[PDB]
Amino acid sequence: QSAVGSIETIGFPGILAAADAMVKAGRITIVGYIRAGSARFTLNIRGDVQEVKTAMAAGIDAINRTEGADVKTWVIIPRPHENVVAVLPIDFSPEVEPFREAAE
Amino acid sequence: QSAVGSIETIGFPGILAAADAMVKAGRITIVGYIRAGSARFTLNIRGDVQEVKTAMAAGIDAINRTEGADVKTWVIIPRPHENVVAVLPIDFSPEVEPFREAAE
Amino acid sequence: QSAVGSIETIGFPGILAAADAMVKAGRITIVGYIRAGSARFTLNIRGDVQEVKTAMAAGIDAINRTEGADVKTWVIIPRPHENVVAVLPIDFSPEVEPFREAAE
Amino acid sequence: QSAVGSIETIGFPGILAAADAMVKAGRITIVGYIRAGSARFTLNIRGDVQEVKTAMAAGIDAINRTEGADVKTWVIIPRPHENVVAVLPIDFSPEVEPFREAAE
Amino acid sequence: QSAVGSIETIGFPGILAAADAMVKAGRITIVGYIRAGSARFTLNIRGDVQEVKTAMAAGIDAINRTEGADVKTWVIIPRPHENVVAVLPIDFSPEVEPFREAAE
Amino acid sequence: QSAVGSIETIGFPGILAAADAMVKAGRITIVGYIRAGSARFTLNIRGDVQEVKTAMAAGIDAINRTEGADVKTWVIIPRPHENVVAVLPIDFSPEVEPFREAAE
Ligand SMILES: [N+]
Ligand SMILES: [N+]
Ligand SMILES: [N+]
Ligand SMILES: [N+]
Ligand SMILES: [N+]
Ligand SMILES: [N+]
Repeated sequence: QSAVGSIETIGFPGILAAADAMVKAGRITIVGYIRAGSARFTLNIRGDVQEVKTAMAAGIDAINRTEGADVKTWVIIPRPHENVVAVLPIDFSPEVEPFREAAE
Repeated sequence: QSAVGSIETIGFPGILAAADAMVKAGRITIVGYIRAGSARFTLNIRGDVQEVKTAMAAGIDAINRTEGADVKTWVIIPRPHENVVAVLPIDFSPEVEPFREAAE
Repeated sequence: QSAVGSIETIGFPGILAAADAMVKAGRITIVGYIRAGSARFTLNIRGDVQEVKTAMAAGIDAINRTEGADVKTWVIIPRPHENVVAVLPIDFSPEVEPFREAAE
Repeated sequence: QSAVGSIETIGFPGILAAADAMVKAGRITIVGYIRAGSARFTLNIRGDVQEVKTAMAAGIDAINRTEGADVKTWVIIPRPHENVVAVLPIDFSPEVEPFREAAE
Repeated sequence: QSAVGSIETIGFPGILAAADAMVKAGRITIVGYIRAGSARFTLNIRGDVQEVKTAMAAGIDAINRTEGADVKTWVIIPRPHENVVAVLPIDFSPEVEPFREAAE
Repeated sequence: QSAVGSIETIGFPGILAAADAMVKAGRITIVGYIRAGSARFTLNIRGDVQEVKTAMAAGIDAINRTEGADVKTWVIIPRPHENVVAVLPIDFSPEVEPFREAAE
């Protein structure tokens, strides 16, 4: 199981900015997003632990540069258990398959 | 990939005002809107980077002029990655196709 | 494209009061309402710009008279672009067609 | 068109208490409820204007007596326009038909 | 119509604790739960008025003992009208039928 | 009926961190998660009471170590009643069946 990165911000523009910076800075795959409530949005990414780390730094940076956006919470999980991958929306799907193949 | 603009405000009237000003001021396509929670609404637009910039300025202006509405957060992403376009609701749809053709 | 009026209040009773006052005061058509989150509700109306203006004043007045209700935000857009009408829930539907014919 | 009464409170127990008091105190029909967001709940009722008035007073009273519940907002509309009845969830349905017949 | 008890707390763990205490302390049936918004959860129960009273006391107690949980609002309605039972999610379903038979 | 553990935090990254720590620290099964509103997320786990206790401690610890995340509320129920298991989303599903077999 490749690493998972998760970042949450207030407002959609901030999560859009994080999304674009993350996938450009590291060899990662964006696997989904969550409308968390209270105008907060979560972005979930997958890839090698070091690539997720690089992406996360660029994501935080993009959010800081985005007007009205703030990073509320983030985490990187190096080797997520299969039970976690199954229950939480962090698994790969066929939609993001071309981006998974390109990342690895 | 043409640029993406994203703007978020408190209240629907403000997002309606932004929508109408943006599409009239620049050669852009409104691709969707998000009900973000907490009475916040997101509008997403696509087009040439300079047209999105012109639209964004007019959108911010329309929101400022709208009673009880405030721009909470906004961003412009010049060349959004395909993985971002696929996962986030910023892609073109057939509904907005006549407006895409007119913009370009 | 006939004008669009949009009004948002805290609480459903206030939006009910606005709805009834607006359609009685001007020859307008109520096209929909939005559950905006945080107990806020949006009402969207269509009609001639002057009729929408008359309706909006009566709506604001009805909300002010309604216990526990306050107008949070409102706007009137005289000639909404087709792209806006398509993406945002402000278009006419067959349900409100008898009221459209009666208004014009 | 018979009158419409609308009451909103914080918390579900309060709306349950209002519901039961209203239908017992007046010859009214409960037509629906709304989960308004932020733990607020709306109850909508229909009937003769005087019966709705009697029910509303009993509803407010029940909410006041309910632990942790407060009436946030309420309204009575004597003769709701058909456009309002169609768009907003205040119309009769077959589910509440036996209670409509009993009320009148 | 047997009595209805309704309790609301902040957070799901608190409603889980209330659920388990209520059904163990009294001869009642849990009929459903509501995700009320703002991280608030409602639990609805049915049974004899005295059994609902006993359950409610145990539920409040369980919530008080639960870390980070507080009872926000609660009510007991002895003989809920049929119109209330039909419109609000407080009626018995086949899923909870074995627990209804065991309670009575 | 095996024990149930429930933990709630602000933000998705915190619930992801709790998920991975819990399943690795104890022989437990993650049965589901809840989008609770207000950017709060609930995680529900099942297993032997002592395993759930070990997992819960590791979960709390993971949340404390996660940037911007805080444990809002948690509970452990040793022997949940069948009525609770049926109504609330805490039961096993075929998706988590391989993890149930591995835990026991
Ligand atoms: N920012
Ligand atoms: N404004
Ligand atoms: N008011
Ligand atoms: N109360
Ligand atoms: N508590
Ligand atoms: N933390």
